[PDB]
Amino acid sequence: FDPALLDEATDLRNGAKKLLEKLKTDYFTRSPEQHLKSLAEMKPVIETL
Amino acid sequence: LSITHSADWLGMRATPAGVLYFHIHDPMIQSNLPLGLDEIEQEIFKKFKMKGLLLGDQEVVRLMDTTLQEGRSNIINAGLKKDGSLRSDS
Repeated sequence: FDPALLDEATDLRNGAKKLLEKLKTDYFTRSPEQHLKSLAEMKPVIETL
Repeated sequence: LSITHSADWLGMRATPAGVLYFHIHDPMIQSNLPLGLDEIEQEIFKKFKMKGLLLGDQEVVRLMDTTLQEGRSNIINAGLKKDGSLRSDS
């Protein structure tokens, strides 16, 4: 094999991992219903602002 | 001053345990995960972990955090591993 290439492919795979984890923490740590509930909850404060 | 006068001031000679800072504030928790009330309270609590300097002893850390059995502490910036020794990041 090739230690450089060997250790490089793993970097790419871990890149895919980080991308996915970022996507997850961004949008999918709460249900869409929870997200919408939070959003709706903030409405009176915006109206005051 | 506290150590040098320790014997005279209150009775017996003492040994430097550590110097600790306590951050006085009302912290806001920034969580991406949904937290129950107990978990929130715990995070708020964690925000008050004291920075500073300690004396590396099982006895010293355990005295400062009697809850700590294994792992990291939420009061003092030190920890105990499974082996029991003070962990390096302390």
